[PDB]
Amino acid sequence: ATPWSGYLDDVSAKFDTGVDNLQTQVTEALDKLAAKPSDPALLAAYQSKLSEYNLYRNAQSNTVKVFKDIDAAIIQNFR
Amino acid sequence: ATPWSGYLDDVSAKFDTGVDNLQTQVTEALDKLAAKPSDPALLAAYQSKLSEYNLYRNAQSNTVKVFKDIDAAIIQNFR
Amino acid sequence: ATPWSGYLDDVSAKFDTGVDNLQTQVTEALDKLAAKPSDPALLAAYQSKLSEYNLYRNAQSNTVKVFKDIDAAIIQNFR
Amino acid sequence: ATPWSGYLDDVSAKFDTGVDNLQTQVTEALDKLAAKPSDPALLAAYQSKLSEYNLYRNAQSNTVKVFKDIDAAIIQNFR
Amino acid sequence: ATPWSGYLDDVSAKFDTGVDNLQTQVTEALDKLAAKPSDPALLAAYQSKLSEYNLYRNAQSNTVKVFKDIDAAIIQNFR
Amino acid sequence: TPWSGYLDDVSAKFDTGVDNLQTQVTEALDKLAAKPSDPALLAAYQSKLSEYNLYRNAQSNTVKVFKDIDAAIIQNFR
Amino acid sequence: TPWSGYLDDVSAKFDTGVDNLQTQVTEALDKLAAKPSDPALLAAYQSKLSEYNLYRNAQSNTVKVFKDIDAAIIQNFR
Amino acid sequence: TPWSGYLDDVSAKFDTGVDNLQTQVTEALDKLAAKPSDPALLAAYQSKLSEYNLYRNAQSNTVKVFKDIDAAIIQNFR
Amino acid sequence: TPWSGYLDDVSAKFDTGVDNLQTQVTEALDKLAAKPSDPALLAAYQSKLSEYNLYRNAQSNTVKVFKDIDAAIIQNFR
Amino acid sequence: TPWSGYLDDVSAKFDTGVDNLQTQVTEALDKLAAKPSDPALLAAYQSKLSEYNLYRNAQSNTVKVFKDIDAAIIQNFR
Amino acid sequence: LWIVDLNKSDLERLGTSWSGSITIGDKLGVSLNQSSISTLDGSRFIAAVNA
Amino acid sequence: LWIVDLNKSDLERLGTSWSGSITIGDKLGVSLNQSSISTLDGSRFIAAVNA
Repeated sequence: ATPWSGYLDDVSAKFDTGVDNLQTQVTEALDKLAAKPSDPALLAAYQSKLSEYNLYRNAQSNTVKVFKDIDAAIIQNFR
Repeated sequence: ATPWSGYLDDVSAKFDTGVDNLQTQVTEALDKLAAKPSDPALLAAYQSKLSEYNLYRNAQSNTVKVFKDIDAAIIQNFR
Repeated sequence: ATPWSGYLDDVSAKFDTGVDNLQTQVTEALDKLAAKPSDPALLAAYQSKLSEYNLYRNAQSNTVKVFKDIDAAIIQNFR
Repeated sequence: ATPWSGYLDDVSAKFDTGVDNLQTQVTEALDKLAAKPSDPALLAAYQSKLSEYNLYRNAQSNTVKVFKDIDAAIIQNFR
Repeated sequence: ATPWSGYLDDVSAKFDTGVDNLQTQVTEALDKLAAKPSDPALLAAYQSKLSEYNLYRNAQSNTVKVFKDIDAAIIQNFR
Repeated sequence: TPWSGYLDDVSAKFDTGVDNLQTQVTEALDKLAAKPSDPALLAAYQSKLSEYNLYRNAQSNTVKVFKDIDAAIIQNFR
Repeated sequence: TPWSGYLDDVSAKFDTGVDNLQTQVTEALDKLAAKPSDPALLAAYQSKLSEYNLYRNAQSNTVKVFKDIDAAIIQNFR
Repeated sequence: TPWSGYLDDVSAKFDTGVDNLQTQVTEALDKLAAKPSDPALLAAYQSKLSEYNLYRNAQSNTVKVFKDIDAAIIQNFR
Repeated sequence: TPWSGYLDDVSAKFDTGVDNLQTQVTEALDKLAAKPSDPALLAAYQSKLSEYNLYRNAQSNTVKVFKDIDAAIIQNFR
Repeated sequence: TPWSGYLDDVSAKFDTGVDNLQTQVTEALDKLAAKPSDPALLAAYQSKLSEYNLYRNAQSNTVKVFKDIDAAIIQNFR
Repeated sequence: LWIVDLNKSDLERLGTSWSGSITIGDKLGVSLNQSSISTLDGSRFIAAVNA
Repeated sequence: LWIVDLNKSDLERLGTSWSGSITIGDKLGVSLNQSSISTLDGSRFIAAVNA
């Protein structure tokens, strides 16, 4: 029933459970900023949140790929 | 059903539904002012409206670009 | 074929069609004033007309320039 | 006979049928913007559509190659 | 049918036939303006026209670059 | 021997469109220098010098805009 | 041609498939070289040169794929 | 050694397309520097300098794009 | 004797072009300050100052243009 | 002498090419810092520093192109 | 070997095309054979001629 | 080995072409053998001659 998770899944989950709340903070920020785009107090916050989101997603992906290639290289030597 | 819309579409449209009527108010004021160009009460209105419209369209396009880059960086790692 | 026109030249035309006859009035006043330069009835009239025409052209050119800058800022983000 | 279609064909076609009409939306929005290149509304629309289309074609072509590389790896062991 | 054309030629020609005659309109309005450089009607015309020609050529060249990028990304995956 | 591009062509269109101002402004200055207190020559030279000021201002900006539009295309070749 | 293998047939499909692009790009280059500052000539050459680039890439990758298929079959005669 | 590859040829076409610009650009500079405050010399120089700028930019980008077409073919020889 | 580049050459062309203006300005300011209220001295000084301004301004804008053409070429060695 | 490679020789050709710039650029700074508001000093420093910029960028880019030629040949010894 | 080619051709084009736009007061207007009304006073027509 | 080549050629172009435009009464534009809009709002004709 519950998902089988491998190892890469555990690695990704460390990031997902690392940024506890950012996933929703970003959306709320956007909603209010879009409601009143001309407020520099809203803008100054949204800029930070969006940048943190970008870095988070990027690091997560790059990490997963490295583990993939280590595993692939070990498996090749079985033959 | 409704014309297919993706994530970027649903982000862009958020701004449009945020600024409920600005798209009309700008043309309204523009016509009123063009009717009598030398009226300070009209000029002081249209300055504000046009400034708001500029900031809105600008911040919209920048945010859509950032969300394109975040995706392309992930897709590249599939291979 | 109809003479093709864009957005910016239609916003430009809005002012020309907003001021119904100012363009001709400005010449008529000059004509009669030049006919009798020392007549104070004519002088205050021509002062009014010319002061009107000057604001007309200024507001026109500035509005066009702002609507150009808003488009160039979006077209840059296509890359 | 009905046109033969394999597993890679299947995987590829899932994207085409997943994006209901994008494939034509991006043609219409082009014919419009081309008819009136200087309207910000048309620009702001086309930026979104063209982004979504670019991401769709990349995710498709990478996924097909990832599958081809598994099949080619298994067939090598029949020897 | 035409001497030859790829898909990019077509995307270009869509602009060249979308702005029906702007090329000649701009080419001649200059020949008016140069012969009497100090008429405000002639100036306001030429301003409005050259802004259109600018934006036209700009968005034209950007669209071609984006389609070239999308094609290169797929051809690269054949091998 | 001579070589001319699109930008210098665009300048030449102005140079040929002001048939003689280039000389008229030079002469009116000499006349005024001969007798500065004549209000006739004063009104003449005011007219000419303003026409020359506009002719030059518009010429340069036009050229500059057509440079920018080309640079923005050559940037996309790569 | 004196002799043409399957790979040659594949390459020739591309060559005969694009009518005249080979010369079109050549002519466009000389035109643009005559007036490097005309926007129309620039916008033309950008297109032709992009098209040419994609043509050569698609051409060269296919030949390789077909080479590897044959090499794999030939190997199993042993 | 009058040896000139395809890239050399592609570049030479521009050199021979702008016959005299190469020196006109220096003539104008020298006569401007002789009297910097003259509108006729300023207006001439602007129009020449800009043409020379766009000339060198188109020249170098074309060369690079051809190099990137060749290298992608030579890679497939293996 | 000391090493000089192309931008140095282009700079020095102006220094040698306006042969003495640096000295003429240094003199005219001294003889003016010696009697600030002679209108012939004021009228002399105004020209030298305006000439110096236009001189230095053209000098620097030229250098910046030639710098950026070269940085644009060097960017493509990769 | 210490061991020096082919890339070292290439690198050093630049340094020995610009005999004195390496120090001219420093003296210019030491002088300009004394009176930051002397236009004769500023006009000189702008030139020296632009030259230095172009020198270092050409140097690094050249070195990298030769590194990638050698690496590409060494790859095929296997 | 004798190779022979022979070719003849004739063509002709003639006549007129018409389109326009008419405006009655502000409230009313009509477009004839054209996608939109010319935002214009009175009437305008065009008669393209080919011969 | 003797190799011989000979060529003759004779050529002739001569005549005229035409196009133009009028405007009447701010009602009618007319254009002949132009794909243009007749943009001038005033009568123009353009001959072309070669010989």
